[PDB]
This record gives sequence, structure tokens and C-alpha cells, in this order.
Amino acid sequence: KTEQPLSPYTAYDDLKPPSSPSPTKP
Amino acid sequence: SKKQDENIVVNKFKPKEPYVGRCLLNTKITGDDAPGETWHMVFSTEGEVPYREGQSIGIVPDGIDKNGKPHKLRLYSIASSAIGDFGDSKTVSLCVKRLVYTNDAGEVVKGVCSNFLCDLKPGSEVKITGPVGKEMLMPKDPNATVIMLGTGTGIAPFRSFLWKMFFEKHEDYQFNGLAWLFLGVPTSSSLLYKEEFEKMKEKAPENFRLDFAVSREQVNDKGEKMYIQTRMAQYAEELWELLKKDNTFVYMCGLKGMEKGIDDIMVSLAAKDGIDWIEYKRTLKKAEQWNVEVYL
Amino acid sequence: SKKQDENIVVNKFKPKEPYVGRCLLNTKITGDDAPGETWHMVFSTEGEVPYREGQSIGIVPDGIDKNGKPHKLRLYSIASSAIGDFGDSKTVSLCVKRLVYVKGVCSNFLCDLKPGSEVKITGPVGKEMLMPKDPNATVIMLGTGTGIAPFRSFLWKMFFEKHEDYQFNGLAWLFLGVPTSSSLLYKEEFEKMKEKAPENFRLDFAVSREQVNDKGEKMYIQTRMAQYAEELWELLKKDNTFVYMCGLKGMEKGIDDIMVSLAAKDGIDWIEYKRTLKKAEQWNVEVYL
Ligand SMILES: Cc1cc2nc3c(=O)[nH]c(=O)nc-3n(C[C@H](O)[C@H](O)[C@H](O)COP(=O)(O)OP(=O)(O)OC[C@H]3O[C@@H](n4cnc5c(N)ncnc54)[C@H](O)[C@@H]3O)c2cc1C
Ligand SMILES: Cc1cc2nc3c(=O)[nH]c(=O)nc-3n(C[C@H](O)[C@H](O)[C@H](O)COP(=O)(O)OP(=O)(O)OC[C@H]3O[C@@H](n4cnc5c(N)ncnc54)[C@H](O)[C@@H]3O)c2cc1C
Repeated sequence: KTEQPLSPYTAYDDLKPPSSPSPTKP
Repeated sequence: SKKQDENIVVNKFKPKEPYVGRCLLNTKITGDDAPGETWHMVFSTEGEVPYREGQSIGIVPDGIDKNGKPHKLRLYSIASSAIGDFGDSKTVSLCVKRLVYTNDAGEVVKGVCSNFLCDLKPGSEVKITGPVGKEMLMPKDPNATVIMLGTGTGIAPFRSFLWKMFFEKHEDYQFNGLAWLFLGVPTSSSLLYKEEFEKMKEKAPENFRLDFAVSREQVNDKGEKMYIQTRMAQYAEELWELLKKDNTFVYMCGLKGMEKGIDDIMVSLAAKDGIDWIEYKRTLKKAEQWNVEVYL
Repeated sequence: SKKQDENIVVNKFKPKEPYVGRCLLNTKITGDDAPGETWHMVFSTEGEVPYREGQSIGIVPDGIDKNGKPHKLRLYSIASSAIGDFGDSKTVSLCVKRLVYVKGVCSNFLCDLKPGSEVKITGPVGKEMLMPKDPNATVIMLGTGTGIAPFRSFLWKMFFEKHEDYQFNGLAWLFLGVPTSSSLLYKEEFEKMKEKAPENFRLDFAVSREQVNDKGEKMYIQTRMAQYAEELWELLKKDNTFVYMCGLKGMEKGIDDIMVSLAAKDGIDWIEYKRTLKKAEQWNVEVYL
């Protein structure tokens, strides 16, 4: 199986959160 | 199977014994001048709620009703992908519209659960039930054409779909089809998550199409209000051709009634091609290609 | 100063009245097979803690000291860039190793934190490890263990973010020393950066218990640096080269040893040369424990 992640955001293509969890208003 | 229903789960938690989560973040995502307020909230789940894209969770708001019984649960489409907005699989997010309106008698009605949710502050507890539903699960085909038609909070399941499709890396799923999102809202101040969708558009310009329909502002060439169906009509040719393909899946979510306007445009589209939309829709529905989740 | 200290903020919050943040996430980033545990955690700050790359924040762990008074604060290098992991300037991240020597108070309190719980934050603290202003400078980062924290902060701003006022186009070289491969903190993030900016980022790992040089010696950070002796020395002779070192106190020794050999070739005394670099803001050290 794939090795255990050594980074917190390996679930994302860019290895970082894609956007803020406190979305910007229009 | 045509949908991602591998080992799906529902009702792990019931209103009798809900999962007690905590609000981590709660943000108003609509402009101060929007007709109503819509909030994006993130709740901790400790990874105990096994939900997937397209499902909903029930919320039992605090308090009691007129007859001294706990409030009945209200359902909310999950706005986050299965792994949550943090990517750690320990949270769930909702896109909630604060229900407030004045009736003919001049009495203001404040919805119990929606106001409870929008009033939640970081640290407060929230009673969660579910997961709930299977009607809006994603297509299994990673090369499918996915047309998403939403109004208002109906954007929720589509945000869930899109985060998995364009931001996440999965061993068993690599989307390379065409996702087309149509979102109808009354004002520009009512646009939801636009910044997020624009990022997706820049990341995958050939696999994602994005169209907003701001009904109280925009109009077509004839001067008609830009409802979701009005925007769809501007791509009549393109959409009709996609609808005739077996790998095209349509999803509709939002306020009940949006369905009527869409049927009107579809009846015309099919007719020009010598087809009876009402019957064609039945065909699509049985083929799992016309998925609807609308609410009053 | 040659560093990014414009409108810098320090000591906005004091231990007497800390900023109360909330834990958003806390994940163990070391593999199960690692001998110890290191956790990556994110706290919400409501944007009230205006820190920048290279600074630290203090944490007053919950509980009481032997006299029933609040615990003294412990400092932690911020592992996130100024805008934070979520790019909204509303969060801060730490890279914490569970300490046992008795159980360390603050490190274990932090690694035990669950999403939703409150954490007392002080600071920001520090000006020593700030980034160079020159966007085309050579930035050499030498870290061991959690010492990787400020460098993750640096690298995120350099390669994971877009800034109208800052476009890094120099050379960033990271050396990270750890005991095992299961202890290579943030490995995937750095490899992604290397794939993204192959000409502006160099990456070298030194796994002491698994690697050895051509002489059969354990691969410590200095042991790996020695393989690029010529290159590093040439870079150290340039005025736009800034070196940063962070991690456990003691890592300095081994590095000086290999350095004496380098400077020696050019008839230069390392210890004094390093001193001139330090006073020129080009040799910045932050070691602890
Ligand atoms: C599958 C599904 C997904 C949903 N997703 C979302 C979402 O993502 N975001 C979001 O904001 N909302 C969503 N909703 C709507 C949500 O469930 C609540 O109905 C809404 O928030 C109003 O709730 P309330 O408790 O605030 O109002 P209430 O206090 O319950 O008042 C609602 C009003 O409905 C009227 N009435 C008419 N029909 C009914 C009925 N069938 N049941 C009870 N009362 C009725 C009454 O006049 C009442 O005052 C969803 C609903 C469903 C079924
Ligand atoms: C600028 C700066 C940045 C830092 N950044 C980080 C970081 O990014 N990540 C991180 O994990 N830590 C970092 N630290 C270390 C952190 O501040 C704490 O010292 C560490 O977590 C131990 O804390 P504790 O509260 O758990 O231990 P404590 O309860 O305070 O016990 C540790 C104390 O034991 C004493 N000493 C006695 N015996 C031993 C022994 N056997 N081993 C070691 N010390 C001994 C020392 O005085 C030491 O301070 C940083 C320190 C500084 C000054």
C-alpha cells in the first residue's frame, strides 16, 4: 500500500488546502 | 453501478441518540445587502460520521417545540467533500440559508433550525444525525459529463462533488470528464463560493464550465430575468447534445420550484429536435441520469 | 535590516492576557514506525495574531505548576506562512514533538489537543529568523527535526503562494536531518515544491539511521552537507546568500566541523568568517532544548 503520509494535506493535488474554510464574501 | 455507492452508509446516528459535534468555524458568506443570509459552517465529527459526496446530515436544533418535545431534525446537504474542508476526514460542513420572512399578516417567521445553525459560535455543540440519502451520489465514471443545476443552498452537494473532482488526489478516482455548474442566485451579493469555483476553472479550464445566473441583475438579449433556465437557454444547442449522451448525468438541487422553470426550457429544447421532454425525462431518470433533490 | 521586518509585530499578546485560539486540526505527521511522535496542528486566530515567516508564538499549556500558578509559556516556531495553511490569514500552525525525558508539559498538552479545544497563545515573538527582503537571494536552510518549522513557513511563501509584492526567484536550498525515513517531516510538501520549481529549489535529506556516506559514516545533516562542500562554500562567499539553522541545540557542532574544512582551502578561519556572516545577518541560528 502507499506509504503513510508525512505531510498534513496529502489529500490534495497541490499538497495544500485549496481554499479557506471561512469562505470570502462576494 | 453508475454511482459511487461502494459500501455507502446511512443512519449511523439517529435523532434518539445523535452524534454531538462542535462548531469549529461559522462564517457568513453573502454580502450584507443580499436578500437573505447564507452561512458556511464547519463542525467537528471526530471522523465518526461516514458520509460521502451528495449525502445530507440531519440537525436537531437545541430547545423544544410547542408541545414540549425535542425539535424534529432538519436535513442539510453536506457542502464539504467526504474528507472535509481541512482534508483530515474529521469534519463536515453545511451551507445554510437563514430562513426569515414576513407573511401577509405582517408577522415575521424565523425558521427554528436555520437560525439556530447560523447563530452557532465556535465551541458550541450541535446534534448531528445521518448520513442521509443516496439520490445524489456522484457518477462512478471518471470521464462522465456532470451537469449540476443549483439555486441558492442547492450549491452544497455540488461544492462537495467539485472539491473531490478538482482539488483532491484519489487512488481510485481521477476526474477527466466535463463538469458544468450552473448556479442561480438573486443578487451578486448572494453568490456563493465563487472564489472557490474560479480556482477550479483556472486549475482545469477544459474540464470545468462555470455559469452564474443572477436573476435580479442579469438579463438575456431580450431583457428577460436571468433565472437558471434562462442562462441554460443561452447554451441550448450545447446542452441538448450533451443530454443525448449516455455518459451525461444531470443533478438538480435547491428550492422546490426551480424544477418548473427548467422543464419549460427543456420542453422547448427537446421539441425542436422532435422529442417529448416529459417522456424523455422519465427515460433519463430511470437511467440514473436525471437526479433531483429540491426542497420547500 | 536586510530582512522582512517592515511593520513587524512582536508581543501583541502577553502571558498575562493571552489570545485564546481554538484547535482546528491536529495530525501526527511521523510514521507509526518512527521512534517518536511529531504532530502538525492548526489553530484559528481570527486574524488577531499578525505574525510573519520565521517568528514564533508562545503557548501557555493548560494546568498548574507545582505552586498552583499558570505554567510558564513555551515557544514554538510557526510552521505556517504568514497567511497560514488556509491562505486566509486566520490560522497558525505548529510542528510539535512529544517530549519525554518525565513527560514534557507543553509538548504533550499540544499533541493531546483535540479539534474544538482552546489554546492560550502569546506573541508573536522573534526577529532573528525573518526572511531576506531580496526576492532573488540564496536562502540556505539547515534544520533537524522540528527545526524544519520556520523553513516550512519560508518555503510556503516562496513556492506555494502568489504575492504581488514578492516573487522569489533566487535559490532556496533545504537540508533536513532526521533519524529515520518515517521522521522526514513534510516530505511530500517539499518534493512537490521541487517538482514545481526545479531550478529555484534544492532538497537534501539526511537520515542518520538509514544512510551513510561513501566512508560508511552515518548520514547526519553535516555529513550530507559535506557532499556539496565546494558548492556551499562558493555560495557562502556571496553577499546575497543567507543561511538559517534551526533545531535541537548541538546540531551546530557537527556543521562547524565540516565548515572549518571548507574555509581552510581559501586560507580563511571558519569561526571568524561565520562571525562576519552572523553580524551581516547572513548566518541566523535558532537552536533549542
Ligand atoms: C434533502 C434536503 C436538503 C436540504 N439542504 C439544505 C441546505 O443545504 N441548506 C439549507 O439552508 N437548507 C436545506 N434544506 C432545508 C432545511 O431542511 C430546512 O427546511 C430549512 O432550513 C428551514 O428550516 P427551519 O427549521 O429554519 O424552519 P422551520 O422552523 O421548520 O419553518 C419552515 C416552514 O416550512 C413551512 N411548512 C411547509 N412545508 C413544511 C414541511 N414539509 N415541513 C415543515 N414545515 C413546513 C412552514 O410554514 C414552516 O414555518 C434541505 C432540505 C432537504 C429535505
Ligand atoms: C525559539 C524556539 C522555538 C522552538 N520551536 C519548537 C518547535 O517548532 N517544535 C517543538 O517541538 N519545540 C520547539 N521548541 C521547544 C519548546 O519550546 C519546548 O522547550 C519543548 O516542547 C519542551 O517542552 P515541554 O513543555 O514539553 O517540556 P518541559 O516540561 O518544559 O520540560 C523540558 C525541560 O527539561 C529541562 N531539561 C532537563 N532534562 C532534560 C532532558 N533530559 N532533555 C531535554 N531537556 C531537559 C530543560 O530545561 C527543558 O526546557 C522551541 C524553543 C524555542 C526557544
